[PDB]
Amino acid sequence: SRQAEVNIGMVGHVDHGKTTLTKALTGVWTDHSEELRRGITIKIGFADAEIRRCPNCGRYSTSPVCPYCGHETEFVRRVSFIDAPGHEALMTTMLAGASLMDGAILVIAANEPCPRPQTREHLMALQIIGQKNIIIAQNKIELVDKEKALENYRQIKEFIEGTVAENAPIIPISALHGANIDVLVKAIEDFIPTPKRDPNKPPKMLVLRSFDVNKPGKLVGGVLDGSIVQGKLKVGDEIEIRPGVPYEEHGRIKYEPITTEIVSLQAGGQFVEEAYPGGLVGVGTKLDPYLTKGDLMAGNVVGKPGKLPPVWDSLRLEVHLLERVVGTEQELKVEPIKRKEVLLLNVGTARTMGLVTGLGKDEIEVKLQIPVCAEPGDRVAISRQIGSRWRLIGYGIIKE
Ligand SMILES: [Zn+2]
Repeated sequence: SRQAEVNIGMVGHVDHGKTTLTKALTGVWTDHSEELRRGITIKIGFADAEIRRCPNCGRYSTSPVCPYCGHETEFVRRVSFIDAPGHEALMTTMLAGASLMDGAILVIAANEPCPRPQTREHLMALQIIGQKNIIIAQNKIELVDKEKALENYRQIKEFIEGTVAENAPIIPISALHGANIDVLVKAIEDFIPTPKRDPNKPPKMLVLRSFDVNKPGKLVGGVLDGSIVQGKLKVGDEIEIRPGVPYEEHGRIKYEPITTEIVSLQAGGQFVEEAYPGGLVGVGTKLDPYLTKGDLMAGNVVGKPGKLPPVWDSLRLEVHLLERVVGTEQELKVEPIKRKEVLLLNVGTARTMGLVTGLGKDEIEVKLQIPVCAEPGDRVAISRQIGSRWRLIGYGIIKE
């Protein structure tokens, strides 16, 4: 398969070069109807890139044509860079969907002395989820001199000591001039190698979006777009989707798991017979398009019959409140969770409000507006509506 093999999080300030860097890595320069493919629960977006190596000069790039000597490059591996719009979305994405990230590029601006507040929280998130395949991009070096750059480097070494990023390379780069980009691309090969996944484990895909692709009004079944986080999917496979389709029973709303079959798979921009973890995967099914239309199945989980995580109507969560540094004066003093609060919960690609119905030692009980499919031990991002916006205040671990 030629599909992406790893998802690499672009962890950095909404403009310390991230955008210019991501594009420098993907080779995208045309102004991007890919924004219509972005997640709507967690706002995760995918941008694939093919890592290649020049046979002539041996340097790495993401272009079919070596940028340094002009010779034809050879294919090495396809990868996918993931991002979210803004700090809050990125943080929520990391806490709720760590399984969607295989490594990360932490962007730190050389232009700035001490670690920016958001950068501190970024490393805090990576620490929490245990993501250690990290690369540090010290961007914007063409703006500072030989001295302030070296000073910033020292600061970064101090900043990462004792953290999941302690052994990360620090690559001075100029995404604008393209300097050291080859060093960064090679670092992606060396520090974010494709993990040794057991392709035989029970398959599991987290659905990001669901559509009805049948031309505006052969009719094709409903389509689900998502990330395979375990095992593999194959055309012809029988799959079950949870929680499933909603229905009313005695003035109440319930969901029924539904089974269907895989008619097609799309990954890396082509139809394939088998798909794996890495990048976005489009699953064509035999499902009634009315059941997937308008993202009806976003947040659902896909697997083989009888081999999916359980469905929960309520959760008991071991709560860990964040010690944030980003926000207004007292926005930083996270007040304790009280009974009757309605919190926003993100787990995997699933999103639902939750009513706190009970309290325990560093624990809360929440009744969910919408059931979620998840395993005991899974991490859930917890947000509180302050003023009128949702702000991340912590995370919970699903208890049995
Ligand atoms: Zn070359």
